[PDB]
Amino acid sequence: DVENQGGLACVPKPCVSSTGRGWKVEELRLKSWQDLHKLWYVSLKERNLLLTEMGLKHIPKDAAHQVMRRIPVGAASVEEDPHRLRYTEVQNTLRHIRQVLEERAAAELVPKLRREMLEV
Amino acid sequence: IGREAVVDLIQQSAAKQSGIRKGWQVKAATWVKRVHVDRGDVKVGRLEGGEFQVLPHLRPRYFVPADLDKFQLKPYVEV
Amino acid sequence: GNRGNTYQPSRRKRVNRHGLEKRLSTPQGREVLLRRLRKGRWRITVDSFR
Amino acid sequence: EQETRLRFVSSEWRSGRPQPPERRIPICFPNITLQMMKLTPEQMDQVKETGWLREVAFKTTPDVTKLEIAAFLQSVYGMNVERVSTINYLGRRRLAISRNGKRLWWREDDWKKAYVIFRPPAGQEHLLTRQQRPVIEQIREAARAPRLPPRPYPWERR
Amino acid sequence: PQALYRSIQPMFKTNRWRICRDDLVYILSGPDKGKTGKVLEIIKDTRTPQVIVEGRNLRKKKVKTGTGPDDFFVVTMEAPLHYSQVQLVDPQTGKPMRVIFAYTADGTKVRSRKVPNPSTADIIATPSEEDPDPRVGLTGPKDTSASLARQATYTPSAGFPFRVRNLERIWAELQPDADXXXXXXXXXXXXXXXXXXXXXXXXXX
Amino acid sequence: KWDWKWVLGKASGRKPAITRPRRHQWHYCNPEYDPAAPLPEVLRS
Amino acid sequence: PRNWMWYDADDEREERRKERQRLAWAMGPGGGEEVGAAHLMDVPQSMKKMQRIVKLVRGLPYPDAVAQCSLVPHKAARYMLQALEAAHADATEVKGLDAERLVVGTVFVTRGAYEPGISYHSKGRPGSKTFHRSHIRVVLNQAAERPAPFARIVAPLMSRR
Amino acid sequence: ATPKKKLSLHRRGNRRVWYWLKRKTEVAKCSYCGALSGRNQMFSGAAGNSACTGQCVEQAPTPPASSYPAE
RNA sequence: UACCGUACUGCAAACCGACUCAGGUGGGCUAGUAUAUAUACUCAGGCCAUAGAAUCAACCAUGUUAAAGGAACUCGGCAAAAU
RNA sequence: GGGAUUGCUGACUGAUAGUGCAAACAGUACUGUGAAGGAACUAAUGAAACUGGGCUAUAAGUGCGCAUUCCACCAAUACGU
Ligand SMILES: [Mg+2]
Ligand SMILES: [Mg+2]
Ligand SMILES: [Mg+2]
Ligand SMILES: [Mg+2]
Ligand SMILES: [Mg+2]
Ligand SMILES: [Mg+2]
Ligand SMILES: [Mg+2]
Ligand SMILES: [Mg+2]
Ligand SMILES: [Mg+2]
Ligand SMILES: [Mg+2]
Ligand SMILES: [Mg+2]
Ligand SMILES: [Mg+2]
Ligand SMILES: [Mg+2]
Ligand SMILES: [Mg+2]
Ligand SMILES: [Zn+2]
Repeated sequence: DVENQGGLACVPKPCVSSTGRGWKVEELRLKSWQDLHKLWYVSLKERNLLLTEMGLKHIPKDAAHQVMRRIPVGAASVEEDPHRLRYTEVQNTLRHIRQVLEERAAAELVPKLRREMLEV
Repeated sequence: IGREAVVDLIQQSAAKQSGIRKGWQVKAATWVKRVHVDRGDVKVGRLEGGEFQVLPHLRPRYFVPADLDKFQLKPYVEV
Repeated sequence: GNRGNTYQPSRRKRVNRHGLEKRLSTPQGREVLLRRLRKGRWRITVDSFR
Repeated sequence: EQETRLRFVSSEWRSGRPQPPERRIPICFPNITLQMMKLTPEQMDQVKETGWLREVAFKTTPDVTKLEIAAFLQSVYGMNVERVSTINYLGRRRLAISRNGKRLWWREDDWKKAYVIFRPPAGQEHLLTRQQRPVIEQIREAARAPRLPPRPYPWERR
Repeated sequence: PQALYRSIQPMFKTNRWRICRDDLVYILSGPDKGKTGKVLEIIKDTRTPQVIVEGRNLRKKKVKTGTGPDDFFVVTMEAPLHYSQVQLVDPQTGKPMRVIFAYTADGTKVRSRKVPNPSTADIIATPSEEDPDPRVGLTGPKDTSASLARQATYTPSAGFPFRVRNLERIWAELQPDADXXXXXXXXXXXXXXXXXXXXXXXXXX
Repeated sequence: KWDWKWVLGKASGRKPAITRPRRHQWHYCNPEYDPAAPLPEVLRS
Repeated sequence: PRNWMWYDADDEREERRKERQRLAWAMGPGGGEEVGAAHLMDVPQSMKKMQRIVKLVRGLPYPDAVAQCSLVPHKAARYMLQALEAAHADATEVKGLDAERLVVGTVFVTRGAYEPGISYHSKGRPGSKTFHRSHIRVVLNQAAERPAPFARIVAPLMSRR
Repeated sequence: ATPKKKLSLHRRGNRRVWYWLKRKTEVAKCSYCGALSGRNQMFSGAAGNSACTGQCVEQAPTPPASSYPAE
């Protein structure tokens, strides 16, 4: 079970697991609180895998660390690594899930919202 | 002229020049090894006779879902 | 007696003299901080960090 | 965007002693980050089958607790955590000399390193997997051994 | 050209480009005028737009393999001409010609031949500027299809104040008392429930 | 339980940036440090 | 004569500067006939320290110039040997000049870019410990006759019965 | 104890005559390896000579001797 | 039974003096001849990296010895010697 | 009086000038215990001092990008495209 963060386990073999995109806010507004809860846990475990995998390689993230490591902007073949692109999509997914949850919390009427702002 | 107004203006001035700690912030970051700065942890107890006692209701509990295995939503949406 | 070494370093005295709270404790210290802000200094006090 | 505020040493000295909260809620939607460091390749083969190591070291953020790392690993990854040891690290200083020579200096965000000692899951405990020699002979051999050479200087050729 | 770049007033206020990529063009000025080429890429810069054509403005590029001295390899490469230095070739007389943005029927805007009868057979066709489709190469693991991602799972019909939806499970009722389908057994295993149980069993035995 | 060439100072050790351990850090700077071994009651030098 | 051009402006400026000094070297001081030359840039020595050795090899033939450089313990003599060996390599393999007739007809030392430093005099006064640099230009002409070797070649201690 | 005026280029050149080095009128050259040194100095491989091929010494036969090796 | 400190340096090339500055910098532990933490040699331990190489300059600094005298020197036995 | 947008405004300046700053991070580096002081650095071209050697001894065209006015759709009252 430490294999989950230990490696992609599909990257040592020359195959790409994730060939897709990250979640958007309008799709995430249509999912229930339980579905958002499960997606949040799956996305955080994916975030740990991607951070570990780009920590084994010495590649930056966020595009602000790239200026710190003296790596050139765009023309470096480092922003094009699969783990960095997946990491940016996973951060977008987690940020959008947080935004949807506060929107639903601000969309309430009674003291239930004071409890809705205690689990987010 | 008030004390809170001066601190708020200081923080608004510090909102600019923020991000990955450049310049004077590189030296100022080493204050955490000089004056015992308390980090952003949540306290779980209190000292009574010098022995720390963790209050059991303040221990961390994580409400993980029943199964995240064969759950039909992945972190990635197909294009 | 050789001079030049008037600066004897001490973190307690540095924070207790030129720190934020002694600057805020008095009115003229608060206008000192206000004109530090109006000049545009990046470091407001000797003990500021993040 | 709202970000990290400045803190002041006199302010933390004056408004000191953070109090414990009155109620702790079970944490739905947690915001906690872990990553492994580099493993030896034989440890990587040790993880590839049966998914276990006795000692794994992690990078975290400095706002975490040994209880939080142990609870998170036990809750999410199904491990048995025996003990956690945490080290606070400063960021690395970075130098990125500019178009005019300025010496632009950066500092990475501070991180906490956890040393997590694990425990064999259930019934699989055999994978701890380790003649004699006298310790008097060990010390007597390590006393007649040649000394380590003094460290060469970076300009010195040997 | 001018070497300042930022002093230049930004041109192309309305974004319309008469030259597109992959089309035959005539070089008007420079070391090789009278020659023709196919546009490989247009650099759409508002201040200094360039056009790279097929094998015409050839200058030797010194590609620097990283080294302090004279270790490098040299490759001939098409240097970028200015956007103003090129003009489209009409397919009839081989001379450069001005492209106009004529509107045909259906409200669409096309590129005509600059004639007093701008209609069909004078339109110069413009190719599309995008082809990066990840739709081919989908269905990998850790992905979800669009139809699955657009389920209307959320409904406000439930979620009403339900302080007594506990079901009485040691701490799986604490979360729906603080407002929850099923906690994992491993999560409840993390907060150990056996420190008092061992003392109770030892006292009983 | 100890690597004595390291103890006498004639060999490199695990965590070679320490070079002078306190009472704790003797256990983890030892080159023959086994994680699977149990941890002693006092953790001496 | 270079009908082609470089891609970047920096390389083109450098190449044009190179052709301008190849014009200035021809039909100027000497020039004319085929000449092997070298330019050793940024020697980590002062101009006086290099000029101490350069006054010994001025006008000599090539073998006794190598002899005069190889018979002194100076640090500058090794750099002068490097410059003379580079000039000899250009003259013999890049050009087609005959050996054993090469004369060191032009050698001189020019200034280099300095690295300014600081020295700490007493009573608070500053000083300097500037690190000096220099350049070497060596021109090896070919004479019409093999010249007088100027230093008698004797047998070593090894050549003994 | 202090110069009253600035030294001219001609006066400086005249004063710097002691700093110049005299040329050596003899050199010992090895015909094989082309090495150069004084006639009183060994410049073969035992000394510093990475170009030595051993042809500098043309004869060295000494097989016979008898002694007690102290061990 | 949490949080912070734990590397390295700390009579010093890493602190305070613009410096790799002959200056300034707190507390504690210690073996023998031996007897006091003084003195000479030494234990444990550490060091002989930050200009090197020979040689009979004058002269300068710091000392050893000096025949017969002895403050006669000098503003003043100052400085040395002496107990 | 003061704080921000616009100036088919300038016989204002054009990198030792103009703000202290035209710049990857200027109220910065750096100086000072502190209040406080406070730089240099655009892109090409490459003058002199300086130091070695040598010697002497056709006020035009052609392309692009806009602005003005025509036109035809216009919110139909300042132009909207
Ligand atoms: Mg004193
Ligand atoms: Mg001072
Ligand atoms: Mg600790
Ligand atoms: Mg001392
Ligand atoms: Mg001083
Ligand atoms: Mg000292
Ligand atoms: Mg002694
Ligand atoms: Mg020495
Ligand atoms: Mg006597
Ligand atoms: Mg100025
Ligand atoms: Mg200037
Ligand atoms: Mg001014
Ligand atoms: Mg310039
Ligand atoms: Mg000139
Ligand atoms: Zn030889």
